[PDB]
Amino acid sequence: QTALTQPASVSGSPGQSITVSCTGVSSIVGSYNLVSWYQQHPGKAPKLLTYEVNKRPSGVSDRFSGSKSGNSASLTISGLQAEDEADYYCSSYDGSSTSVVFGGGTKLTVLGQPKAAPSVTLFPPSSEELQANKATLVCLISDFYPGAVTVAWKADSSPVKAGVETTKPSKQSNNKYAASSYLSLTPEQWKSHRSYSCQVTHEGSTVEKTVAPT
Amino acid sequence: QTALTQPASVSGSPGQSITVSCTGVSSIVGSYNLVSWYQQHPGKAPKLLTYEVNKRPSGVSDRFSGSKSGNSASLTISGLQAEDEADYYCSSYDGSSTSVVFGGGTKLTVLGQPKAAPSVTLFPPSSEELQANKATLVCLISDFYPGAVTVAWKADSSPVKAGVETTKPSKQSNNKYAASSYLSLTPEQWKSHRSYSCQVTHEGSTVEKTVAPT
Repeated sequence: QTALTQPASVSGSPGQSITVSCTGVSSIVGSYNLVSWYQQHPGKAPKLLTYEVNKRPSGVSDRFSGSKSGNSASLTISGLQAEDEADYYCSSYDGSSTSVVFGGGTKLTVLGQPKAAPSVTLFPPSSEELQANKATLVCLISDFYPGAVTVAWKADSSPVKAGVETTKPSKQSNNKYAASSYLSLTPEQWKSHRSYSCQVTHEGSTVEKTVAPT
Repeated sequence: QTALTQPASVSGSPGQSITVSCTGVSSIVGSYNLVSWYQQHPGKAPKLLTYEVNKRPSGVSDRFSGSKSGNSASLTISGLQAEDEADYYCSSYDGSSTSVVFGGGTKLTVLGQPKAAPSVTLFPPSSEELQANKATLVCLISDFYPGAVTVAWKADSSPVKAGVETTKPSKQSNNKYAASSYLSLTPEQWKSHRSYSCQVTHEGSTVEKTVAPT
C-alpha cells in the first residue's frame, strides 16, 4: 500500500533532541497543512501528539513540536526521556479525495539509560499452599536494566532441570523491567532438601538468594 | 470518556465469525462516513482493513466487512483464521482536530485450545526481606488462556491503589500464560492490616486469594 516515508528507527540519549521526518506529505489539491503525529506505546492505542502541523492538544508537553517544509513534515522531541521510547507515526489528509495516508512508523530507542542491578526476592511455599499438597517457589526479579536476565535454580548445590518456568521481562511503570521464575515441587521434594536457590545473572554479575523449609 | 469505545477483548474459534463494535462515531464532528478499521500484529504498523465504512483496499480478503448503523460501527470477520489474532482499532476522522481519532483497541484471540482459568498463588513477605525493612507481596497467576487478565489488590476490604506492578502476560512452555503482580509496602503498613487480597479477573470470572500476617 501507500504510506508517507519515515525512517524506520532513530535513537538518542536522555536530554538529547530527535527530529523524525515524514516525506510525501504535500497534498495534491488544497494546500493542506493537515499533518498530524501520533505516539504509540506497546499495547496501547495511538495517541495524538500534534495536529495541523504544529498545534498540540491539551496535556501534551511542549517538548514535542511539529513543523513543515514543502513536501516534508517533522516532529522534534526536545529533552529526550525514557518514556519517549515508543513508535511514532505521521499522517496527512492526502490528495486522495477525502482520504488519510499514514507513515510507515518510526521506532525511537532511548540509549544510554543507567544500568540497574536487579532486586531478587525469593519466596518459599506458603502454609496455605502446603495444605493443598503443593509447593511453589517464586523468585521475583525486579527493577533491572537492560531487560535481559538469566535465571537458574539449585536444590541444595545441584542444578534443578525440571519444573522451571521463567516469564519474559516486561517494562514496568518506572521504566525498569521485572520478571519472575517459579519452580513447582511436591511437598516431599521441598522438605527433602536443606535449601533451594535462585541464581540471577544480569550483565555478567550473578546474584543468588537461598531459602530453607521452616 | 473516549471519543470511540470498543470492547477490550473478544475471542472466537477457527471457522466462526465474530463482530467487533465501536461506539461514538456520530458525536465526532465532521466524521461523516470516514470510519476505518485497522488491524495490528505485534511489532508492525497498523494495516488498513476497511475505510469509508465498507470499502476494502487492494489485497484485503472479503472475509472482512464493515458496517455503520447510527452511533455504532462494526467490523465482522467471517471464517476466523489463526492469523487473524491481533489488535483491532476502529477510528474516525475528527473535524475538530483535522485528525484521525482511534478507539481503545480490541484484542482478538483465536481460540487454539480450550479456555483455561488461572491458578493464583499469593505469597506473603519473605522473612529475610522484612529483616531488611521491605515487604513485598507476590501474586502468581499461571496457566491461563487467553493471555489476558486484570488484577486488583485490597488492603483490608479497601482497594489498594499505589505500589502495584503487574507484568505483561507471558507464554510459558505448556503454551498457557503466566504473570505476576507484586505489591511493595513497608513492614509497618504490612502489619497495620489484617488481610490482603489478590483479585484476578479472567474472561468474566474472578478468583480471590488472601493472606494475613502470622
